[PDB]
Amino acid sequence: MQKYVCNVCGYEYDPAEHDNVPFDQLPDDWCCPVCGVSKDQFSPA
Ligand SMILES: [Fe+3]
Repeated sequence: MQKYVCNVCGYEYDPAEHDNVPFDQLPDDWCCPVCGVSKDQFSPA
């Protein structure tokens, strides 16, 4: 499943590590757990 990386801090969201919850299901108020930016500052990776 499509992984995304934080442009600012390099954190990588891998659905497989979160019970197969895809990036597109995360809430509008979700932010990077390392640096706090919103989903719009992530890139497919
Ligand atoms: Fe980040």
